[PDB]
Amino acid sequence: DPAPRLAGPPVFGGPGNDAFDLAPVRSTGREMLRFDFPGVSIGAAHYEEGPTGATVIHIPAGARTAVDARGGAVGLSGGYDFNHAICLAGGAGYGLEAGAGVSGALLERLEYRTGFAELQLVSSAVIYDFSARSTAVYPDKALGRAALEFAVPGEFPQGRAGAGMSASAGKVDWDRTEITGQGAAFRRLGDVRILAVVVPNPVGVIVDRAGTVVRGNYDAQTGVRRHPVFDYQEAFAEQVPPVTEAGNCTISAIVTNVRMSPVELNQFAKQVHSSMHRGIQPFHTDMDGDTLFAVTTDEIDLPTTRLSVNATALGAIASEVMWDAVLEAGK
Amino acid sequence: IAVDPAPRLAGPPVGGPGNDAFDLAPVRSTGREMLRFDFPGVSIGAAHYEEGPTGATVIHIPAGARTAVDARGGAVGLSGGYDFNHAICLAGGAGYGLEAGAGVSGALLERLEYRTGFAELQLVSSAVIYDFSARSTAVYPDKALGRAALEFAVPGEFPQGRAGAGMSASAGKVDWDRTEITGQGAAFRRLGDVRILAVVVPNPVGVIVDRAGTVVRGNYDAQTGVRRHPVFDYQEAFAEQVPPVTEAGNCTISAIVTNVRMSPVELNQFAKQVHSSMHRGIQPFHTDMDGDTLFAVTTDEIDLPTTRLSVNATALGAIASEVMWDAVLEAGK
Ligand code: NA
Ligand code: NA
Ligand code: NA
Repeated sequence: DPAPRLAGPPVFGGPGNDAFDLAPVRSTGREMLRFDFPGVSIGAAHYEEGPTGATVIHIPAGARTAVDARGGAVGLSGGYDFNHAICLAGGAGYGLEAGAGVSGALLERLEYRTGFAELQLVSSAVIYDFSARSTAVYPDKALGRAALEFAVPGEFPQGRAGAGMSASAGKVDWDRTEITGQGAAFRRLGDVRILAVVVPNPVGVIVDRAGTVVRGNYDAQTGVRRHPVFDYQEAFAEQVPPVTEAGNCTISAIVTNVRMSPVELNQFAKQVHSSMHRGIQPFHTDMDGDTLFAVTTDEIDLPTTRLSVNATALGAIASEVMWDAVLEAGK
Repeated sequence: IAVDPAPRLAGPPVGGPGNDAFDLAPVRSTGREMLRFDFPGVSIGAAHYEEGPTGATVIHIPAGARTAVDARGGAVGLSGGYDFNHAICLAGGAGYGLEAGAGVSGALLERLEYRTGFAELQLVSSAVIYDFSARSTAVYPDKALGRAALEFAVPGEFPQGRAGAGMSASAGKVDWDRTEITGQGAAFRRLGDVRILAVVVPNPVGVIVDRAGTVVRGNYDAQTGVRRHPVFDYQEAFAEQVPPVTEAGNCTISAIVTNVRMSPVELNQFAKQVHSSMHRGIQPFHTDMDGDTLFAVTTDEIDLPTTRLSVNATALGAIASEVMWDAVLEAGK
């Protein structure tokens, strides 16, 4: 209601990358979102051997980017203010290797030109998905390259796909952790386009607009999911240590076509990222490594007439698109 | 430090091949000279590809060590940037060279028998220099080169000069005709039980300056036989009402490692102080044309005696600032 997807407790000491001839698989997930956003392509690939994967947002023209990183365990490479691709992956910090696969592939496509203005810029972020499985396989260069090679315009594989293969929510106790997925949502308003992509691996739980906990912290003894604050407040009431496992974060992107200055884009990124504490609770905690990329293709000038009404209004809309994406990941 | 007055002009950059065009064998970098130091628990390895030429330098601290990162300028190239690290990987190849850190990470995971508990994660922070203007290939530090640098790590040794990440580092990017090859550099001091190690790979837009204020590496004008401070070029452009010129692809990546226990707040303040101090030896510094990144690392081994603001961090910062200037001068020598 929704049915549980308990991850079960991890088994450590399983086989790693060296044990397999790892075969990239194109991730299709549970269903395909289709959208109209020329110049923005998405690819997703996984290793069944994990299972673990990578999701690549490819913007071949390059696009201005703001990064908003929060919590105590961020796993980020590049974090550039201009990107040709964003690579999201499992495997904790080891999975940043997938982004090197994307960077090297883009250098090849550029016929190995290395002038400073031709540098192919990939920002990468990762989730700790080793809790959700019993292997040590992680996204490697080959998997990042595969995700890029599978990238097509206007498609996103919802659910257990790419970086979302082994994403999970609700880390108060691993016995109550549930598999999430990745999610995406898209809106067009006049000529304005907003795409949200998210891979929620939070310490917290996914919450819908009614306040219902819909994924994470499921107790098989009760058949019910609980907001973590109730666990935490009873630990403090009982004067016992609260418990929670490390290895959490949400990694996300907003892509829009609206021209924004560097200041507007950074403020927009912060607003949208804070808004995600509506659908993920708690969020931005010391136990999380939350990283949001806000990307603009700089195509549309909004009509007007030092503080940006347009960034605030766009931020409010983009916040709703992102909440929709979080709910798709949890579905 | 007897800096060689002779010029080492890089020359103008050149359609060259990339990594898989070559059968790349890592070479253990020995540089011009070995620094020997006494700091158990800290090892340095340096590897290069002749075909670049380009390389990587890895500082390996297997215990793990608390770290503060201080990043400045408009072109920083960083991976991880963790507050706790088992290794720091410094490399050429611009952002492509961040791959070398993935090689270090994967090797450390193999050494840990593929254990993946959160507390057992092997944490590598990586930073890069743009060294493509100093050569004629697209070769960059890859996983194999990072792994090789880690495998070459020797306790208590550092190869000075054109070695590891320093192989194609360069200074003075007002005009590529006046750019000179630098190198990497290290210096070490022991004071009572305090140990301070500085490592630097200067690829600055600016020039290396000695304690007398002499420009000793970068911005060498072969028409005059002397190096001058970039400010002279910039002020002449503005006085002439013509655009100043300067090439992109600059930064200095560095580490300061000490055994003195510091809180996260002290360590971050220490990092900022030491990094700012490097504007003495590198000028200009922390510019929008640079991607300057300093890692300040404590191995948390000794408590300094005491008598909300840290005198110990300030005093240690002053001494570490001198060790780092010495390291910059060894890179430029
Ligand atoms: Na797509
Ligand atoms: Na050493
Ligand atoms: Na220690």
